[PDB]
Amino acid sequence: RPYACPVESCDRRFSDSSNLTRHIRIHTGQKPFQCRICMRNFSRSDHLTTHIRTHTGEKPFACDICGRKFARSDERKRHTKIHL
DNA sequence: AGCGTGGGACC
DNA sequence: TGGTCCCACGC
Ligand SMILES: [Zn+2]
Ligand SMILES: [Zn+2]
Ligand SMILES: [Zn+2]
Repeated sequence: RPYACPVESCDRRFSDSSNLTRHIRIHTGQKPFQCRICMRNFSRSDHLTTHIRTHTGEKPFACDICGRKFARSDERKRHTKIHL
């Protein structure tokens, strides 16, 4: 991996450039995105998008078997396996 | 179940 | 740069 985190004793190498800057926000504690509803700060925009659904109750991901809806894709993925 | 949060890969 | 899905780990 071309990109390396220059923060002391942190051995993380990333391949994508944007992923390095994303990872750097962990060490710097920077949180560029805020939630308009609860005013909480997040390090990432994609986590903010899914966080907002905890307020609005929006669930765009439905299980193909029973039709149960979830706010995030991974929750639906983890759910679908129960029907096995 | 609910959801913060990090990583790969992508546009 | 600035996001934007998919997905895994943690409690
Ligand atoms: Zn680092
Ligand atoms: Zn909020
Ligand atoms: Zn189901």
